[PDB]
Amino acid sequence: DPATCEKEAQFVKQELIGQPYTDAVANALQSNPIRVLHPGDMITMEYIASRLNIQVNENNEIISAHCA
Amino acid sequence: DPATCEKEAQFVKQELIGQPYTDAVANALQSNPIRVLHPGDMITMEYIASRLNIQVNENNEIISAHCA
Repeated sequence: DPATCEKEAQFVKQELIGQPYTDAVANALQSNPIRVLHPGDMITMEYIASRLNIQVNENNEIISAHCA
Repeated sequence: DPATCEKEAQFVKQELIGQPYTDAVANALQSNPIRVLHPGDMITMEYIASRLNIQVNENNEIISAHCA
């Protein structure tokens, strides 16, 4: 659901920056699906408005989120 | 800078969805850098808070935007 994903991306970007992406975090998220993006991942550009992307750095710290 | 990026990504998500990404639209954006994401593009993920991504469909119609 694009509506929930956008809300959740906003929340991640506001409240979770710098924290480890954990099973607690994934379970607190109602978006589906969820994809974790890492530095150097090579992916094909698709567009799933309901998909929450959580961007992390090399140490699994959350740095951003967006829906696609 | 990230401030202008997030503002413009918001303007785009809010006002330009479905519109062709024309030179007139592109030239009006002040973000730097700006990257256009086309369907099926293979992208190596590296997060850059200042970069405005304009995602278009196969007809160059805007479907989304995010900073990364």
